[PDB]
Amino acid sequence: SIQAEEWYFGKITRRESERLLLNAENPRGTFLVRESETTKGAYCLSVSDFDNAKGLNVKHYKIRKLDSGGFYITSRTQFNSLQQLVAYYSKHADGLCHRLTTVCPT
Ligand SMILES: O=P(O)(O)[C@H](O)c1cccc2ccccc12
Repeated sequence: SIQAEEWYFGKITRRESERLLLNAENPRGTFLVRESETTKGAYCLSVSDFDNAKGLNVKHYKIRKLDSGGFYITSRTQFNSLQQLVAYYSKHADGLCHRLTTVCPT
């Protein structure tokens, strides 16, 4: 759980996530989950996007974790695990820049 997850990069900075995601070869939705730099207990979901307006770019979303157990970006849409959250957002874009597609290559 989490650390076993290949999309879990653990303790890497926001800048490092952008370095990895800003690769021209990455299609929209390339992603990774990492620790937040300053929000304790929260993780960050970093996602690549692309459009003709900005071109290749990166968005960061905070994944909150309750002691009650749930994981969520928006409190209205919660999951029993980080894994289920990733699987859901791989199917639904909802408010994200793109549905999660491919785990970010190192
Ligand atoms: O700096 P990170 O790691 O991206 C971090 O989780 C973060 C992202 C976006 C806004 C933030 C605001 C406050 C504290 C941390 C924040």
